[PDB]
Amino acid sequence: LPEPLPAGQLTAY
Amino acid sequence: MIQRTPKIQVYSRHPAENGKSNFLNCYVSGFHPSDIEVDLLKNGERIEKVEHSDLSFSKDWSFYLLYYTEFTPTEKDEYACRVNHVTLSQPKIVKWDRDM
Amino acid sequence: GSHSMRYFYTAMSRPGRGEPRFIAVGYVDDTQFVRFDSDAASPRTEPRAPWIEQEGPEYWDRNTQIFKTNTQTYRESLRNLRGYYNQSEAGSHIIQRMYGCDLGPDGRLLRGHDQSAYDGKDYIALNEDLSSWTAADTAAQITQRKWEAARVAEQRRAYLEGLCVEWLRRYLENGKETLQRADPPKTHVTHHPVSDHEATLRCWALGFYPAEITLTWQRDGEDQTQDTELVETRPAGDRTFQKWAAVVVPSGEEQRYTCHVQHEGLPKPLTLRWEP
Repeated sequence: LPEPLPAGQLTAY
Repeated sequence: MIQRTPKIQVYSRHPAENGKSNFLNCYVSGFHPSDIEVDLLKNGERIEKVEHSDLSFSKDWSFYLLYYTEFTPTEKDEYACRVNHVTLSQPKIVKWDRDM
Repeated sequence: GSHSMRYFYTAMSRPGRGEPRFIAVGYVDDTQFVRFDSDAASPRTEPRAPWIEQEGPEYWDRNTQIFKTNTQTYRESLRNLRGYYNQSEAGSHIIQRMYGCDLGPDGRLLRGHDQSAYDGKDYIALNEDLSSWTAADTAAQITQRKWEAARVAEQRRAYLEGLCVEWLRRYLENGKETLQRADPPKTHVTHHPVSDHEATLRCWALGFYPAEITLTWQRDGEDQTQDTELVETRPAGDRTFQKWAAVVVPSGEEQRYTCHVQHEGLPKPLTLRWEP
């Protein structure tokens, strides 16, 4: 399983 | 931008035996960026419907791909892999040598 | 033995040719088991190993959501990095991420990895502590600060110590017949004269899994590192790998050369000579 999406906003670079 | 030219190996999945079905492989690796053109050639002519692996990369970030197709080696038929990449001025042709 | 899981993300911009492509592939050791490609006619997470197919729709949809969202975020990231490097809108660029967890032979977390690159150069990496970052340059420092502010490392750590290890162990069990099976190399030594006074000895290793292997030539018991031609380990396409190592030796000295083969699958390390 890949890293799940975080609770809030997925942080861009 | 820094770019890396592909390494190319052409070889068979199984030890080559004339008249016996096998897979011809062209493994391109160590290249960057990821766009790359790879043809497998039978007697200088592009083989149709060649499959390839999903784009992945090594710990040093360079990409690698396996291109492959079923073939039945004969004594007379010549096979090769033809590769183009931004790092290459012209397509590079690597001949299949059943001992390499 | 030890095992690892890795996901490899590649996000490629292509100005004038649509939005950046995002591809993700997942591996357990040297076995790919999943792919996602934003350029697919219908982008979705697809199985690439038989032992993953048993996962239910919930799994596939979960993956697909993750990859679809990442696709969008990486497009943002590509825009951001283009800015961090004051780059023109004209050029193509690539962000790569590799991440995952390593287990020791006891199945315990050895360490996590989470590394990113831009245009093939290290960009930012999660340190082994899974808590701090190493940024390659002042551009990556912007990402570092942004990730520090968003407590991103905590997210990565939670995954790497948690779901990463838990799912890796699951895959290892489900695919134990292959994932936990080391196939030893089939080996032989070939001999080809190159001239009247020299010949090539080539030591072959075929059909081995995993790819990790050591193939060396010794002359009179001494390593011939500089004189050995060693091709990159290469996939056969049947899960197994191949490698050879070649040395050119004086004719009549062939028996002074030994090929040594180390591989997880070998009950004992091998020592081969040319057998006329």
